[PDB]
Order: sequence, then structure tokens, then C-alpha cells
Amino acid sequence: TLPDMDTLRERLLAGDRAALARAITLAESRRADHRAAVRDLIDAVLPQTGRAIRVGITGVPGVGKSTTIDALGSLLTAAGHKVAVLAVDPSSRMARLAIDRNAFIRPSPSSGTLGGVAAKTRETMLLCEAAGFDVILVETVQSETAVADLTDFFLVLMLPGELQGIKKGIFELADMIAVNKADDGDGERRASAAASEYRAALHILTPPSATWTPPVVTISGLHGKGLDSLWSRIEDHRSKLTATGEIAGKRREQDVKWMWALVHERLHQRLVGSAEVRQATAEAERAVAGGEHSPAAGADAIATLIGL
Amino acid sequence: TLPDMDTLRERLLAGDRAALARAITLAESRRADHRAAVRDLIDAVLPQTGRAIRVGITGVPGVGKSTTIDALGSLLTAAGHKVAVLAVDPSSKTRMARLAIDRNAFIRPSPSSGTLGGVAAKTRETMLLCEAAGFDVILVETVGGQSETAVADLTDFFLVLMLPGAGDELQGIKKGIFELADMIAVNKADDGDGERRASAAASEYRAALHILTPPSATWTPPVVTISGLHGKGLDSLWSRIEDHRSKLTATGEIAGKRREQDVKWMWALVHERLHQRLVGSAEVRQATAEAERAVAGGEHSPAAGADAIATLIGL
Ligand SMILES: Nc1nc2c(ncn2[C@@H]2O[C@H](COP(=O)(O)OP(=O)(O)O)[C@@H](O)[C@H]2O)c(=O)[nH]1
Ligand SMILES: Nc1nc2c(ncn2[C@@H]2O[C@H](COP(=O)(O)OP(=O)(O)O)[C@@H](O)[C@H]2O)c(=O)[nH]1
Repeated sequence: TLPDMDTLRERLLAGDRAALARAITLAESRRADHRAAVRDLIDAVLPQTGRAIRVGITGVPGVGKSTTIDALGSLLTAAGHKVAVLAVDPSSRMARLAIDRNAFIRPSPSSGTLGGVAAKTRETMLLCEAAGFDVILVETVQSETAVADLTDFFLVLMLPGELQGIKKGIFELADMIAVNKADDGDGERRASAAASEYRAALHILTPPSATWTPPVVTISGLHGKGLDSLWSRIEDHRSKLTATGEIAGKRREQDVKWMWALVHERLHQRLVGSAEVRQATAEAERAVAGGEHSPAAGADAIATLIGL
Repeated sequence: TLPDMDTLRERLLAGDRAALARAITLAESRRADHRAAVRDLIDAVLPQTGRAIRVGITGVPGVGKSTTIDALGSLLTAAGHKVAVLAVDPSSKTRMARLAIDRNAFIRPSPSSGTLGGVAAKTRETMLLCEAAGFDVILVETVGGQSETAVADLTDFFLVLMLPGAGDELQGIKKGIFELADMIAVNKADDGDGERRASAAASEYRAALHILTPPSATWTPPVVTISGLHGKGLDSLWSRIEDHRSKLTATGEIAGKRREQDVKWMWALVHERLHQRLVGSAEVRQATAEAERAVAGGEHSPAAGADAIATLIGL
């Protein structure tokens, strides 16, 4: 009734890409035993995970994120890395990387809650690491904090110059800002001028006791400029924060966060699993949003629905 | 032992602080029917809530937050406001000693709960009680955890207090918190050297905010200097908070933020109820700890831990 998960596990650990893809396919099937088998497989290969650089990447639409990931991912595969690109979308391109046999690109997983989407992304990351991927890029497509809380290093891409340049509260979380579109000629001057502004703000906000002082750099994703320097900074961070234990410390905190997120996703699934409860939950939420009932009145109405 | 909740409600709505205190005191009771009765009373006076300015206040230990709230709260009661000061401690007066004897102020420590979500959500409930009792200024302060974001998500206006310099080489404020500020106030701007060092620091924070704030924002956060201890700059500080209220009331943004916050604290309480079931017997509390430890220690995957926990209570 179930597939041969022992043999799938062995093939995956031996680097068989078909096995990695199949494990991810089984995790998104409608059968609960398929999903449980892949859960059990991930748990079984946990000791072979973690040996990767996990980089989160965000930026406003049009900044050049797809292009930059495509270019950076190709630079890394050329250099002997195996690169996974995982998207995170609460609503749940890269064409050259898409044909690269050492890259593995996946869209955002489906879940009831953004916590669930993000936590499923952690589980996919672990699968990828067990399968031998040593670079995990997680991109936003809210999702920004989730992606920072999924990765070791948070890279924010910015335009080289009346809206938010990036969502309020996200700039200060950057481990590096890369100002994109530093194209030959004036593009370089402009982006470098913009980098000087972001660099002033970020260094005002960075205490000298911080282990890592976030750099601000200029790049051209389109023309492949500045990407080696960018990556070298991520590797420097890995070395420095591995030395302090701060990468382990952050991962432990993230993993507990995603565990609780999945417990909350299980709760959410119980609340939308039947029409009555789904409607009653909606009504309570509407009453609170509308100022008709207090937040605790809505909460207790919902908690009683499922005997909590 | 069951109080007359209909008469308690009537007195509270009339401004009686004793009824207000009794209601908050019944809310922290270890009896579920007391707490339920207070939950019900809040839900019943909801139409009399909301007519206040809600200000969250944070800053590093020793910045002068107690002193500034004591001074600001006194300024406001002097001007005819009734001011409530509510603390949020993630791990749950004499400071604020002058405001503590003020008949038009009401100070309460942080409520206790199993989760920070719970503490914050109970603080929202207390805020509603205070508003119903006629408090028109609600100051919510961080103490002790992730209390800063919680306090920002409890209030209309987020005030961050800063020291007049960063020579201790530490975070001047939690990473992540700065850009959330609706105003930065650099405290200890005492006549003479203090105010010079405060003005210098202010210029730096103002530059960073100038860079980060887009021109489309309804509100551009100011950076000001104050002395909570000597009562300098507090009128100007409050006038800025009133300007923000007027401006974001016109755009519907205060209502919008409040709606989002209320739904957040609703879910936080649902999650607290879940937490209560998981720590409610020694056996399940320990099994939940073991799961959490296994995940923290990289012994089992987050989903393995989660499903172990969910199965403990038949989820
Ligand atoms: N001139 C220039 N254009 C770029 C660069 N990177 C991306 N773009 C362009 O910006 C547009 C948006 O890029 P895309 O990668 O889709 O942005 P995303 O929405 O951030 O994923 C496309 O026309 C890209 O070719 C760059 O370094 N220089
Ligand atoms: N010189 C000066 N000292 C202040 C000022 N505000 C607070 N303080 C002092 O700083 C210390 C900490 O103040 P407190 O209000 O307890 O700080 P909290 O820990 O942020 O609540 C106390 O000794 C205060 O008297 C101020 O405006 N000027």
C-alpha cells in the first residue's frame, strides 16, 4: 500500500535526484500515510542534514531577485556546489538555473497557514540537505520574517534608489544589502551612491559588539557583476558565526519555532476540516475584526468548537 | 463568592477604580468561572471601548522609561486625562511613585499566562476594561522576551526611548525594533552636556529614519530629545502623538491597525488554550517538553516533534 521507503531513502542519500523529487511529491499528496511516510523519512535522515549554507533572499518585485538567484546559483554550481532554490509564498524565470542538473528548484508548499508553509519549507530543506545539497537558497514570493527565520544568512536586495524600498521592519534584519543593477557605466555610480545611503543607515543601527557587521554591496544580477564578492561575504559570515556557535544557536531556535508552527497548522486543519466548524470559526473572527465581540470572547467560542 | 456582575459593570462604567481593579482581579483568579465572568463583562461593555489614545513604550533597561512614564502620565492627568499604565512581561509601581498616588491614574503589572501571546492578549482585554472605565490614555510598557513587538501590536503609536549615546557598544534597542518606531525619544537630555549628547544621538537616528521612511507614508516618525527626570520636551512629545492620531484617524489607519491587532490577540488566546491543555497534567507537560527538547537538540525533525505533541491531545 505504501512504496518501498527504505529503498527510496537509500537512493536519496546516495544522491538520486528522482528520489528527492519523489519524496517531495509524496509530501504533497492527499493521502495522510504518504505524508506521514515522508515525515518519517526526514526524521530518519536527520543526522545527514545541516551541512549546507542556508541563505534567505528577499526584495521588492522588480529588484532583480529571479535574475540574481539564477546568476548566483549558476556561479555556485560551476564551482562544484549543489544548489536548491525553495520559494515561500503565503498565497500557498531562473531559466538557466532551471536546466542545470546540479540545481533543484521548487515552488512554495501548500498549507493552511503561513507558519505551515514555512515549516514545510524547513522539512524540504532538510530533505535537500540529506540528498547532498550544500547551498539552500530560500526566496520570498509575512514571508520576509519567515524566510529570515528559515535561514542562516538574510540577504536583502534593493533597487538603486515613493514606496517602501523593502517592507517596514525588514531592512534591519539584513546580514547584507545588495544594491542590484550596478550595470557598466552610470548604473555603477548610481548603485554605489545608493549603497552609501543604505550603508549609513545600517551602520547607525549596528552595534560594534555585533559579531557580524552587515556589508552593503553593489551587484548586477543581469551582467554577473559582484557575485563572487557577495558570496565570499556569506562564506565569511558562516566561518565567523560557526566560531561563536551563533549559527547552531539560531538553527535550534528556528527548528522549535517551526515545530510549534506545525502544531498550530494541525489546529488550523481541525478548525477548517468541517463546514460547521469552519463557518463558526469565520463568524467568531469576523465578530472580533468588526468590534462586535472581544478577542477573548471570539477565542473561547473557537476553543469550545473543538473541545479545547 | 460570585459577585453581582451587573452592578460591578454599572460602577466600572461610572469610573470607579475599585470596580475596575476588582474586575482585573477576577480576571487573574485561578477559578475559571471568575475569569469567564470577567471575559463576559468585557464583551458586554465593548461598545464603550476604543475612545482612547493607546501608546506602546519601550527602551533598554535603565533608559528612563519608568521616570518618563511617571512624568508624562502626570502631565496628562494635570491636563484632565485619565491615564492607565499597563506592563507586558514575557516571562510572567514604587517606580512611577508620583503617578502611583495620582487619583486619575491606574497602574497594573503584567498579567500571567502560559505564553507571551496569552500575556499580551490579556493585556488587550485589560485595555478594553480601562477604556470602558473612562481611561482615555493607555500607556503599555515592555518589561523583562519578544515583548517589544507584542507592545507595538497592542497600541496605536509605538514610542521608543533611547539613551543619549551608544558608548557601551551594545544594541541601542533590540535589532528589528527601530524601524517600527512611530517616534524615537532620546532621553536624559538634561540642561548642559546631557542635551548636547542627546541632540548628537538624535541627529544619527533621524538620518537613519530619513533614509528608511518613504515619502508615501502617512506619518514620518520624528526624533526628539526629552528629559523624563526634569520634565523637558514632554509636551512636544505628546503633541506629536496627537498629530499622529488625527492624521491616521483621517486615513482609517488606526481602525485598520486595531482590527488586525484584535484578530491577532484572538488567535493568541486560542493558542494559549492549546498550551494550557499541553501543560495541564504532569504527564502531557513532560511529553511536550521531551518533544521540544528533541527538536531543539536535532534528535527529531520539527514535524516529528509536532506530530508527537499534536497526538498527545488528539489533534
Ligand atoms: N539593468 C539591469 N536589469 C536587471 C538586473 N537584474 C534584473 N534586471 C531586470 O529587472 C527586471 C526584473 O527582474 P526579475 O529578476 O524578474 O525581478 P524580480 O521580480 O525581483 O524577480 C527584468 O527585466 C530583469 O532583466 C540588472 O542587474 N541590471
Ligand atoms: N539624568 C537623567 N537621569 C534620568 C532621566 N530619566 C531617568 N533617569 C535616571 O536613570 C535611572 C533609570 O531610570 P528608570 O526610569 O528606572 O529606567 P527604566 O529601567 O528604563 O525604567 C534612574 O536613576 C533615573 O533617575 C533623565 O531624564 N535624566
